[PDB]
This record gives sequence, structure tokens and C-alpha cells, in this order.
Amino acid sequence: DVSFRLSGADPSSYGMFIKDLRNALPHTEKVYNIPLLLPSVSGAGRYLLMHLFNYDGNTITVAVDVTNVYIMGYLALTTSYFFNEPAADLASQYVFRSARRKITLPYSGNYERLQIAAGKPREKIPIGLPALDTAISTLLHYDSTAAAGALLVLIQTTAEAARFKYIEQQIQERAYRDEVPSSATISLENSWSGLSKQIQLAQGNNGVFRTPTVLVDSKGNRVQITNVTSNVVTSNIQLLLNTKNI
Ligand SMILES: *[C@@H]1O[C@H](CO)[C@@H](O)[C@H](O)[C@H]1NC(C)=O
Ligand SMILES: Nc1ncnc2[nH]cnc12
Repeated sequence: DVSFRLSGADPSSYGMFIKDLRNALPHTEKVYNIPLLLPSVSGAGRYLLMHLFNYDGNTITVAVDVTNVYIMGYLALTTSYFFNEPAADLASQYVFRSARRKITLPYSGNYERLQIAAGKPREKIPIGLPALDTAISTLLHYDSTAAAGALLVLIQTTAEAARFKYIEQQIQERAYRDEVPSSATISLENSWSGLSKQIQLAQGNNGVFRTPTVLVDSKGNRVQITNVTSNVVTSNIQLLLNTKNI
């Protein structure tokens, strides 16, 4: 299990949490010095439990698929909550079994369905440590519309930060003040699968991408990533989605 506490939290303590989250994900192989997530894990071992504590010390436990860093659901007191999708239903067979009741959320866990349910694109949803504190508090008591926004915050401040050093840094900048994600942040989130595939395909292609990945940079300009010498590969991305899952 990994844990993060919002009470007394700073850029340093959050950085330690994101480090712990990454290190909790199993790998047997590194591709270009980047941990390669496993094709599959059988049983309960597929799911990492994140214990998150809001400022007041109230807590939720989030279940994360260790093969793709995908949030399946969470436990709030005696109620478990799971996304409306097969992978999350599978997860419910293994995690939070001691919960008195299980609620299936009226949406799947992908960005498209969450944004529809929240009524806004995540381009308009402020993120950061304060937002995460709100998110935890919101998930403590069931409210499906409010939960959609909270989960968008949660996904970006945990899973996406684990996947990209840039996003981790973005949240660290937002330690005491929330701000909507940069277009670069949105770009990276949308491109994790694409980048993971092309980095793996570069192995056997002299570090060259079979298909160039189009991103948006810090300034807001559109750029092409064509090989492993790019900063996105050498510095940014921290975990690779296995091609078997793409
Ligand atoms: C690799 O990408 C860089 C940009 O990061 C570019 O300058 C260089 O020409 C590329 N090399 C090859 C062999 O494609
Ligand atoms: N549920 C989820 N967990 C992690 N990353 C995601 N990206 C989109 N949906 C996600």
C-alpha cells in the first residue's frame, strides 16, 4: 500500500508519495531506462491500494490496476464505489470485499465519460493539492455528478503525475493554489498509450519511433516526438504501458 496525507502536505511530501506510487508498480524490464509495466497480474495482486487522507484526516482507499495505473474504484468508510466497466467489476471481486455495500458509479472511468458526467472538460477543472483535498472530501459521501469532477482531479493528481514527471511538477507548483492543467499536461495525458507503444517499438528500430507522436509544449506550441533522445522520453515519462495492452 501507498499513502498520502494532505495535512501538512508540501511539494516535498507529495513528491515522496508519487515516488512511492511509482515504486509500488511491479516491473521485470526497463525499456530505455523506463520501467515497463507488466502485461498482466492475476488475482488481488493486480491492485494497489492508495490510502489518501484529506486535511481533516478523513480517508478513502483507492484501488489502482498496477499494469496500467488505472483507478478502478475506491472505499469510503463502509461503502465501496466502482466505475461502470468490466475491468472495475473484475476489481470488485478482489478489493474492498468487507464493505457493507457496493455502489457502481453511473459512468466508466475514461476521461470522455467523466467529463460528460461532470458537465465540463478537465481543461476547465482546477487541479492541485487543494483540489485533491476537495476531491477526497467529496468522494466520502456519494454524489455522482460531484464525484465525476472529483475523480478527474484524483486521476490527474495521482495516476497522471506517476506517469509523467512534468505532471508531477505541475501539481507541485499547485501545492497551495489550484490551477487548470496546462495544454501540455492535457497533451501528455492523451498520449501516454501512444508514447508507451512508440518507445517500445523504438526497441528494434534504433531508438526511432515508427509513428511520430504529436504533443503540445510548455509554451503552447505543437511539436513532434520522433525518437528516444527527446526530453519526453529521457526525462518526462516514468512508466510504460505494455504493448500487449494497447
Ligand atoms: C531525433 O529527434 C530530435 C528532436 O528531439 C531531432 O533533432 C533529430 O533529428 C532526431 N533524430 C533522428 C535520427 O530522427
Ligand atoms: N480511471 C483512470 N485511471 C487512471 N488514468 C486514467 N486516465 C483516464 N481515466 C483514468
